[PDB]
Amino acid sequence: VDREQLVQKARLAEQAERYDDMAAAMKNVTELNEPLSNEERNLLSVAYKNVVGARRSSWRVISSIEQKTSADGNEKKIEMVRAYREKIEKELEAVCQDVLSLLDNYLIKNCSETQYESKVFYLKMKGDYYRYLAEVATGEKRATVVESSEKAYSEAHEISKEHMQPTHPIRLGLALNYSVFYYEIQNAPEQACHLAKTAFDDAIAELDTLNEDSYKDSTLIMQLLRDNLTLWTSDQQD
Amino acid sequence: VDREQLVQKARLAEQAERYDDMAAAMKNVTELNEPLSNEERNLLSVAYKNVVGARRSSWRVISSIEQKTSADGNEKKIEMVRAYREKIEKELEAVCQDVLSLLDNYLIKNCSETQYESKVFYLKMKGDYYRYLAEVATGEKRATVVESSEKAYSEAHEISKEHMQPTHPIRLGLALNYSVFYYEIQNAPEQACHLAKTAFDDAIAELDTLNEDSYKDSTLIMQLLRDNLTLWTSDQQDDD
Amino acid sequence: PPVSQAS
Amino acid sequence: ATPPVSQASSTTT
Ligand SMILES: *[C@@H]1O[C@H](CO)[C@@H](O)[C@H](O)[C@H]1NC(C)=O
Ligand SMILES: *[C@@H]1O[C@H](CO)[C@@H](O)[C@H](O)[C@H]1NC(C)=O
Repeated sequence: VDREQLVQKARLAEQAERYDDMAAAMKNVTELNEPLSNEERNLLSVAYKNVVGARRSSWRVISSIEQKTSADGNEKKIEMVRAYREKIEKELEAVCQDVLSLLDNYLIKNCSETQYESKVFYLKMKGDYYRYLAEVATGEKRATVVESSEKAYSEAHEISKEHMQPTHPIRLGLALNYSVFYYEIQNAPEQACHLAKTAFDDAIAELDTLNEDSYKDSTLIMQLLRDNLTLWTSDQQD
Repeated sequence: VDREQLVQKARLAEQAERYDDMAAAMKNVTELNEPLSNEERNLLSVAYKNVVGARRSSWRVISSIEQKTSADGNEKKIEMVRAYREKIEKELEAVCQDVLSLLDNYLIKNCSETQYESKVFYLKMKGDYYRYLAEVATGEKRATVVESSEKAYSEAHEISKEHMQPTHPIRLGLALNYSVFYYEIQNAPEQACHLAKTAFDDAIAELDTLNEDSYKDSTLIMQLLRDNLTLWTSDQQDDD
Repeated sequence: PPVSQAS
Repeated sequence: ATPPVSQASSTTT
């Protein structure tokens, strides 16, 4: 059981665009119950993001095709489209539970109050994956995951405000995704636009507190905060 | 499940970019032992191309890594990289073996003597997947599959040249892939360029025979034939 | 879908 | 490694 052997595999799987093998490798590394480096934190996040991402992209396509052919009124066709949607839903749910378990029982738990950085990053993921569940959930089931996601994002923000500058990529990444949670899931556009702008402007205020490395990586996220504020505002006026 | 729902899953799986499910659906359709339609033939071919294709891409990424890292001189890494390459090879070889079975046991068999269009396609397909095996084989193993790839293309070439118009997309598509077999596997650029140029020249000669139902299909392949001849002739001048 | 980030 | 262009689509309609 060599760790660096497994990490090398996560890299090698990434190059070959085999994210199932990648996620598997990094899950195994996390299970060794030791902290993840900045790189290893990345390899884990990328792997599962790609694995779940493909399911989500697929789910949206199936959902769309269902919304259109439903009005067509072909019974047997709708049955199989809806069934196929359910198949992909369960795959998605299964992957999310896998990450959330890794977070709740290996990563977030074993983060001391000194590693505020990793604390927020994992806390962000926790919100992201509970949010993926909400995107496909219905009934009271949806209500449960929406709250679980909200509770994860909120806590991530509290720790971010207090210990991290607004220009930090992690905090920017959080504000980005957290804002999306309000618009897409909660349908609270103003609270979403508010959070996005507040996070954006707060970075402008302390724009001289930049480091050469995070000077590019952080600003990249800032444009994304603006791109969202562009599309969101344009829909309300209609 | 009804046969029509299978095909509908294939269409859906394609749109959702789930080619593993798409290939599985068309496999079922093939195993019902009825001839495939034109659309169905397209679904089968596209499904397994994407499946096997993902492996080919990965295998090339990994085999490439294997050449860059072999110089470093760390035996722990060289072993595991080689091991991962083997893993992908096994996957690729399994998919090919799966398609080739469908071809020999269901598709090429149920083709009568006046179904030239379907037989050329399946044979052209048979040659393609033995060639995929050749890309990852060595020694006597490579020799065996290459021989099989030749036999598949060669026969398809004869039937298409005799019963199909040069502008026919299936005939064109065969010349394209068959010419690739020459240049990449057999390493016979003269045989490649000749086969492609001719297939292209013959289509221009009888270009008036394009039927409206698939003129766009034939024109597309023709561009590919020329894009190949351009690419190939520029590689010979670097080696010289 | 609005744009997002994980890295 | 260097592949040329290929094709794999039977005419639908
Ligand atoms: C990308 O945006 C989608 C749309 O809301 C979101 O579900 C996803 O979490 C985002 N990506 C990351 C890594 O958060
Ligand atoms: C696509 O092109 C590659 C490389 O030229 C070839 O190996 C492959 O067989 C082609 N696709 C099909 C479906 O034949």
